[PDB]
Amino acid sequence: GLMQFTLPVRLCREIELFHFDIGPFENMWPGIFVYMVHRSCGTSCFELEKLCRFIMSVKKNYRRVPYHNWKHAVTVAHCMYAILQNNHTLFTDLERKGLLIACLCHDLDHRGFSNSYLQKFDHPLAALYSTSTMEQHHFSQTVSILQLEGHNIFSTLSSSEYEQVLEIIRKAIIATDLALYFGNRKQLEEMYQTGSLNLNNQSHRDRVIGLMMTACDLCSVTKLWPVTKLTANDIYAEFWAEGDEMKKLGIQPIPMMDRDKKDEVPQGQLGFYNAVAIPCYTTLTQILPPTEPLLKACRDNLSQWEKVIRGEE
Ligand SMILES: O=c1ccn(-c2cccc(OC(F)(F)F)c2)nc1-c1nc(Cl)[nH]c1-c1ccccc1
Ligand SMILES: [Mg+2]
Ligand SMILES: [Zn+2]
Repeated sequence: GLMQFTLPVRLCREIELFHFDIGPFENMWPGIFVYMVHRSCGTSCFELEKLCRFIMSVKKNYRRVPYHNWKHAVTVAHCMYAILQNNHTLFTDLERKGLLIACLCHDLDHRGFSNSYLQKFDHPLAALYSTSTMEQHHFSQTVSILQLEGHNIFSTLSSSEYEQVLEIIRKAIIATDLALYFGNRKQLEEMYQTGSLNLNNQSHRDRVIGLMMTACDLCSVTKLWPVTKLTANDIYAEFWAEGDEMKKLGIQPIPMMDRDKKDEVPQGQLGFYNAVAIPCYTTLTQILPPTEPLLKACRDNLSQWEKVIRGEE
C-alpha cells in the first residue's frame, strides 16, 4: 500500500517526456510499468501482488522476435502514459486503467508476421479470425491471462465496470490494426473540421482512443534520431524475414519486405512518415493539443530520413 516505486533521478525526469527510451535493462521494465500505473491511476487501482504477477505472465507470452517483443509492449505503454499525463482531466478512471494494460498486451504472442502472411500461409488463426487476425488473437491472449488464478487485476471492479474495461481494451487492441487506422483518422479529421466532434459521444471517444493507440504503437518514429534509426533495423529485420517466407511460398513480396531492395528503405520511410505517421500525429494534435511534441519529433525524424536519401548520412 505505502510501497511506491521510485526511479533514479534521470529516469524520474525523463520518463515524463514523450521521447523517453526505456533503456537496455530488461529487468527494470516491469518497475517502469508499475511506476507508470501508480502515477497515472493511483497506488490503489491494482493490487500490487496481482499486478506484478500479471506483468510477468504478459512478458512470458511475448516472443523473442526482433521488433514485436516485450520492449515494444512497454515502450507503447509508456507513450500512452505520456499522453494520459498530459491530458489529465480528459479521461475517466477506468479508461486510464484499461489503456495502459491494453498497450502492454496489444501485441501478445506476436510471431513477427503480418495478417497478410498468415492469410497467404493459411495459418489457423486466419480461419478463426478473417479480419484483424493477429489483433483478435492479442485480445484473446489478454483475456486468457486475466483468467489465470491470481491474475485478475480487475477483481475489485463491479460487474459493469468489468465489462466496461474489457470492452475498452478490446476496442483499443483491435484499433492497432493499421488497416483500420486510415478510415478512423479520416473520420476524425472530417468530424474535427466540421465541428461535430463530441467527447461525450461514446462512439467518438472510441475513435479518439483508437487514434491514441495508433499514435503509441508508432511512437518509435517520435524518439530521438538515434533511437528511431536503430529501432528501424529491428522493424526491417521482421519485414525481410517475412519477405523470405513469402518467397518460400512462391510469392514475390512487396519491395518493403524484400532484402534485395534494401537500398529503397529511406524512400520507404518517407512514404510511411507522409502516408501514416505525419497524418496520425497531426490529427492527434488537433484533437489533443498537448500531444504536439509527438508531431514535432516525428517531423524532425522525417527530415533526418530526407538527409539520408540526399547522401548527407
Ligand atoms: O517503419 C515502417 C515502415 C513501413 N511500415 C508499414 C507497415 C504496414 C503497412 C505499410 O504500408 C502502408 F503505407 F500501405 F500502410 C507500412 N511500418 C513501419 C513502422 N514503423 C513503426 Cl514505428 N511501426 C511500424 C509498423 C510495424 C508493423 C506493422 C505496421 C507498422
Ligand atoms: Mg500489432
Ligand atoms: Zn504494436
